[PDB]
Amino acid sequence: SGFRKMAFPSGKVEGCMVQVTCGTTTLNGLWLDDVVYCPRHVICTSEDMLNPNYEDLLIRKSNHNFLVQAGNVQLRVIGHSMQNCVLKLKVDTANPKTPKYKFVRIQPGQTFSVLACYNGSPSGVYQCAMRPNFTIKGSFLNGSAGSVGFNIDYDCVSFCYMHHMELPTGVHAGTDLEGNFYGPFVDRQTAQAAGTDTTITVNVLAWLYAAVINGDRWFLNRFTTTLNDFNLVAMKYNYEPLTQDHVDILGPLSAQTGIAVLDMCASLKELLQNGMNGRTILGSALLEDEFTPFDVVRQCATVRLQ
Amino acid sequence: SGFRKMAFPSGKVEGCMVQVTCGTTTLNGLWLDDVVYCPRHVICTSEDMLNPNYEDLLIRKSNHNFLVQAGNVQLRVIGHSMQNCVLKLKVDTANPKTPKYKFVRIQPGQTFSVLACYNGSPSGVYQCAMRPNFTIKGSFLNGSAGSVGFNIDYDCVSFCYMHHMELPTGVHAGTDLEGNFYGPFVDRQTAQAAGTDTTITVNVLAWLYAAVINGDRWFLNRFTTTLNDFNLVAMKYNYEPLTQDHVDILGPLSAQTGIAVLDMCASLKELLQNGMNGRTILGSALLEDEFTPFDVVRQCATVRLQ
Ligand code: NA
Ligand code: NA
Repeated sequence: SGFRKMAFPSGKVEGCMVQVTCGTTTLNGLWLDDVVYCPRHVICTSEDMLNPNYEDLLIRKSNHNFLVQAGNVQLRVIGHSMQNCVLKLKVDTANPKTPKYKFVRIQPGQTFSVLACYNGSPSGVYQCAMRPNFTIKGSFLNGSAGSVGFNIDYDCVSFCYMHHMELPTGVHAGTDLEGNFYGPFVDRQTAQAAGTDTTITVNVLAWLYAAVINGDRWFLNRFTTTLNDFNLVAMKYNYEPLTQDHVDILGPLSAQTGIAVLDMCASLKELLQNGMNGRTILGSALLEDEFTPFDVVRQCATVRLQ
Repeated sequence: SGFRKMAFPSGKVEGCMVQVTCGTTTLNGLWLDDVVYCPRHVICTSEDMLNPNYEDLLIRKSNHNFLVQAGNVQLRVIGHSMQNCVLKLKVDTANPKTPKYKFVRIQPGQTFSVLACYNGSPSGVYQCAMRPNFTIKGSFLNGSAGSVGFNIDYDCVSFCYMHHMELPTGVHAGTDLEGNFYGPFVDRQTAQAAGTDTTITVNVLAWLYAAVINGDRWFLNRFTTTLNDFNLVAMKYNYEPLTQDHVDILGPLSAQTGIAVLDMCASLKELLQNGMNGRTILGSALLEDEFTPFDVVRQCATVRLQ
């Protein structure tokens, strides 16, 4: 059947993307109902990014200072609002292509689809994960601010991310659709420490469960370990600690196979201590931490009634 | 910054995805103008799949024997014709969401975006490359036939692939939108095998250039080798030879980096001889053959006006 990291079909999100222009700075905005959400720094000037006083800058701006465009049609702005680090532009027209949407804040280790846009036009879509240090290993160039991260559940598009900035390490940071930054970051061009980026342990365990189902099982031991002992070893090897919520997520895969979560944890604990030493798991010498138990269950090959 | 295997936005393709049902078997269909394209084995029963007489089966089929549904709306089939391995169903309505499009036959080593659909409804989008043996290492389940692969240039959607079946090895095969299969395969449940799967070397060279872009160069040498010598060494391993066209495609990468293409070839040549099996930490991270030079160029910052 094959395993592939998949983004959700972006057609619903592409219908809410508009161009927001302020001065000579143009970047993307999210048009839902009669509100357009965009990053704050559209109002910023070149010299005023080290420590912008956004509230003072916003007052000097007016409604006609913002140009919102959706294709050949231009949208008229009736008001501007600052919700944390996100600018809310009320327009005179509701988006007819507005889908059933809800705003969600995701936890580290979860995945979502990113629609990278430039000048208001969608350019590409990719799947990524929220790193434990609240960064994302995305692919963004200058002008990609305003791109949104999302997940589609049935018919409801659950928006969870908006891109703002790129850190010096090369990773990217942003806010939820309510303007609150993921992690201890601010939208200022000043030195900011992201913190150590640990490996998503729950996704690695799901990867190991996928390997066991597909036949890769050289790395298994009959031993079981306590959660405390595994968490101690995991942090010594820069693995994110395993919580009760992570174990609950791993429940379906552990039941589909015969391996208890702490049984698999003992296998991974000895894996970390000894290394892979020439052996490969699922065809790679490295482990995957951005493939979720959701992804494994939906894409795994099943038995065949003959 | 940041490199990610990105797929083209699937909105334009999403608007052409319909559900084609013949008897009890249901597949996906591509609705362009007043014609719906779908795999022809939709007319097959549970039997008639080991060795089908597609001409005989389709001659017995009637126009009302096909049920085409787009959302809740159901389209009437006014005509049916066979184009090689693909069924062309003329419907009573031209698709109003039809984009500017053309039918393209890709070459091995090139990439495109797959929109996986089930029951005519889009489910996920991922990027993949045509393997040297004309197979696809995709993620497909039963009922995914009719899913299409595409590339987007401006507003023109270049359809290049429609998924049909899965080989016992787990890889997938399909046809162009003209019904002609990619590879020596046929749409029959018979014993078929793909050719030797080799590494698309021009893509790994592009991957190495991206690693240089990210600031990692501790696996390069200052040596240069001729193309003929590299190809002999490369062909001894399971690597495809470099054509002059491949070098020309790699030219922009060399210009942006200052590393000669043959310089990078010698670096790869030395790595292979020293035992880069693709089974070590440095081999499994540097050996990626599904990231084209265009992807590296399209995700890089060019000359920067300061
Ligand atoms: Na164990
Ligand atoms: Na070299």
